Amino acid sequence: MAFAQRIITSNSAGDQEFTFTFDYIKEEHIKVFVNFVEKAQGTGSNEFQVITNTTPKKISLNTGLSADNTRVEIRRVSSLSTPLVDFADGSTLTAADLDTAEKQSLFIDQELDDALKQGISIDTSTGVPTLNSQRLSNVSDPVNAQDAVTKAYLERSGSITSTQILNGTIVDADINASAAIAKSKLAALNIV
Amino acid sequence: MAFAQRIITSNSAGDQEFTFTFDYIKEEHIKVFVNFVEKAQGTGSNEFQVITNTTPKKISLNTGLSADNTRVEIRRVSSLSTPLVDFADGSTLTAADLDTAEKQSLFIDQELDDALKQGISIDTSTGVPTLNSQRLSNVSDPVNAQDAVTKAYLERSGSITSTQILNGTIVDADINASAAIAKSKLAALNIV
Amino acid sequence: MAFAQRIITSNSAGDQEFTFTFDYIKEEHIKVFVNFVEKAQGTGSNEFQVITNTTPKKISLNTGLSADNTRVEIRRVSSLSTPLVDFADGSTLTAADLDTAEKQSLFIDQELDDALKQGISIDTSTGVPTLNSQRLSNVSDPVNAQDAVTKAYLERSGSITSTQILNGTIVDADINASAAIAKSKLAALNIV
Amino acid sequence: AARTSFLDAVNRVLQMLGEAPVNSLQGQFGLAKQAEVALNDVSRTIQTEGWSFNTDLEKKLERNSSNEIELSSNVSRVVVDNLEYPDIDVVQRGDKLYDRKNNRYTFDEDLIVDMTTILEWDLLPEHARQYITIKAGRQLQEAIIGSAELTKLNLTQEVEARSAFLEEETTKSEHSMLRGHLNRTSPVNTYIPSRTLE
Amino acid sequence: AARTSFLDAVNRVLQMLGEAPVNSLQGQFGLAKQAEVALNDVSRTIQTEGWSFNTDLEKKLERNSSNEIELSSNVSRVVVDNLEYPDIDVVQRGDKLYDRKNNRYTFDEDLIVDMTTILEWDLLPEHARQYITIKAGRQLQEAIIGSAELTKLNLTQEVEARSAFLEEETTKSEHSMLRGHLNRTSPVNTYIPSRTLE
Repeated sequence: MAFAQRIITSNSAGDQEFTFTFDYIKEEHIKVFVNFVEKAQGTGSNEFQVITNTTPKKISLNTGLSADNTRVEIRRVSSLSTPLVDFADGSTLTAADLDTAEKQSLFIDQELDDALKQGISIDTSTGVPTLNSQRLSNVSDPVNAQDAVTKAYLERSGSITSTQILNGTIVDADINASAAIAKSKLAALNIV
Repeated sequence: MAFAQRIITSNSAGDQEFTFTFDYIKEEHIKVFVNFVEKAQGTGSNEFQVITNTTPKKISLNTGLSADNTRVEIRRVSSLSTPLVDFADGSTLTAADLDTAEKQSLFIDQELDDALKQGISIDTSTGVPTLNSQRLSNVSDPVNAQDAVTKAYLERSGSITSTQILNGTIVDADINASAAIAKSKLAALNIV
Repeated sequence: MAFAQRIITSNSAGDQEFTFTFDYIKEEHIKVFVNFVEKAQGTGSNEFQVITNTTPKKISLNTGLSADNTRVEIRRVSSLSTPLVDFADGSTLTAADLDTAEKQSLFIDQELDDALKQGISIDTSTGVPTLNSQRLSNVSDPVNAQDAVTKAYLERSGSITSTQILNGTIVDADINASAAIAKSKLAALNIV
Repeated sequence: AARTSFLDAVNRVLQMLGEAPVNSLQGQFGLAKQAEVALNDVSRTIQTEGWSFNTDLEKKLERNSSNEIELSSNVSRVVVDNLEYPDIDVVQRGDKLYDRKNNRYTFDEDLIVDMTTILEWDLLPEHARQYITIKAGRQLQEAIIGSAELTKLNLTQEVEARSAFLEEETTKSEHSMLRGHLNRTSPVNTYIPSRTLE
Repeated sequence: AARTSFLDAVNRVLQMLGEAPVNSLQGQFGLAKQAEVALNDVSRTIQTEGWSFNTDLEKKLERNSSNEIELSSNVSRVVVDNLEYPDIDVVQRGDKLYDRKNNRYTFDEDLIVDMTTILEWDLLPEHARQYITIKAGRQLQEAIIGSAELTKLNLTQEVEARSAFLEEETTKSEHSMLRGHLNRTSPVNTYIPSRTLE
């Protein structure tokens, strides 16, 4: 399963609290997203706070949900910019510092694995990549002979060419009645 | 090169010995997959065994393959959920523990990097991570406009609409001769 | 901003200086790429050196570029195949070694995250994977059309299926003037 | 405060033996191998008896191309109900079932059995972990040192641990006499003569 | 964690004796061979009694040309049904049967007997493996060193192991008193007096 994240599709407007199960080192390592908007941490004016007293722990929002079916994501990120423990000479080493370093490293690796799996992984069914029923988006207009095709590039005016046509399926149902077709470009039925 | 994963297509049925070159920590950290089937470690009815008395070290199945060209994969995955060291107070700190912790961290990072490379990897000359001669699949039928097309969608009944056709190619090469084409739905003609 | 990479499109030909901001441990960990061609580090027969005397640090080449708008890439990479610091028994512990080990681990994690981001990300506007408007190539032909359609397969003569063309837009734009359309393929209009 | 880990169990076993705690398990330069083998052996000995947390009900078994049933590597015991199969008597032998009555290694149809598996350390519950740790420490000390006072203290601790583990198991899995054989789907209400008289 | 193997059993016996573990079993240079011999001897001693997993019922025996019954090298005991054969009773002697009533070594037709076989270490089930291991360890320790308190401790462990083994056997085989001698096919439903009263 996902190691340090949980994605919830809300079910009722006005709710405030959502539960989460994974572990963490410091409270400021928890991030909350509301409808693709990152949510700041704090209290009062800040919109959410963490309740670490009840099992399982849950996060409480200071303002109720405006509309139901609004996605809320709880994901843990450790400090990727600075080490959590600094060693200085003359200090008596204790197991707490070493354990903190080990937990930081392991949690960072777990989160990286989670992100890699959540992205485009490899479908083990045939050993091929999969999107897991997603939509590929923001792909530039193909140029090279081996790119993928886009709906925009396929549907832009004049996209289909003469070589892009194979005969046999000029359906009469979709043939326009009001179309103006010159007789020179037309065929000649052989009426016996 | 592939740091900690070797995938081999079995040449002939009945073969049982395969070789590997990556380093490891424990004999239980090596996993073998055979076309999605998972094989348990051990000896006896256990369907694969490890051999270390010969360089390079090699694994051995306990039953020959039924058919040739069956994919066999050897991958090393160190512990991801449980640390290999947990410092306890009152012990005698030795360099072996620190070296083992360093090795575990390095091996985890190597395995994650190799998994990312095994996935879709950046196409340097272009920029999008190329599938590298693989059939991306397991994408559901299109739901929105920009969603890509699948086989069961592009070959599905009812996909014929009134937009994408063009002119300049349609000939007798594929039009059914025995088909009764409506004269009125067909085009015009002047017989001079 | 990527932690440990920077891509520069040369403003003009003949320049030899390029700046960078990220920190590092050893200068041997700095790789310089130009036009997807790797250049060695050193002096004389080499192509580039590293100047750390000023701030911010910059790298200098031994020869100017041939043409303007040339791709120049500078990215850090730490030692993956060997731990930077090994612990020996029978000596005095120093905080410098522990700090160096922590720095190496953090830098490797940063670099891996940067690689994943420069590869495949998830857009924070819709939550679907995005490519940041790049170009995809080296994709094998879709044996099943579950795969994204390759434009070579689209534009290949006769590769278009009869259902790929959707009748309804018949005009005189693309019928060739001298196209000898098979006469027995269209009827006549009901001329009164 | 998470559950007990393998390293904590090894440290506890060493401490009960009377030595200094060890830092880790990997590449150790001490008694880690002895502690590990003791813990594994005691875990296997406890598991091979069959409890409520390592038993599957009405599991289907499938034969191979030669009408032969092959068990997995970690299957400890296999039970077949007598009443459902009045003509077939099976007993486990190595890793294959044996048709005792007909003196054959072959069968005519698939079976519905209930088997007991041996679980890894990570998947055990807390009370099982505690009992396993204490028993392993007692056995290791008794086999290695052989003193008197340490043996007495370990005996007392082991007795207390066994009492606690058995009590936890029974209150968790609510064994009953009225229900009879558990393979029957519960028809019992267990109505309470202690409540409804007012 | 698979079932106990030969190398693990040998290491366990050596550890119970109190001597360092061995690396392998082939081409070793220690007491591992003596431990193997003790294991084999205790295995034979236990198996020669006749339990649920090593007894074949209704088995048919075939004679050779000289009208004699020959037994394999690993056959421990045979029993014939007195009711089924009134005028002939047999007792095992070496590898041949003796018709002690008629004082002849020759029979007239084939027999339908119950046979008990001594099995190799591979085919033995888990509880039998554990009991064999503990018993062999105790016997070898007594033979090598010769203490008394160590014998007391090993006797305690052996008693516990025997209790566990017997409980496992009686839970597996499901013996009964109503059914009588098992050579008759089960007509008993063992209908439960407890539950079906509501």
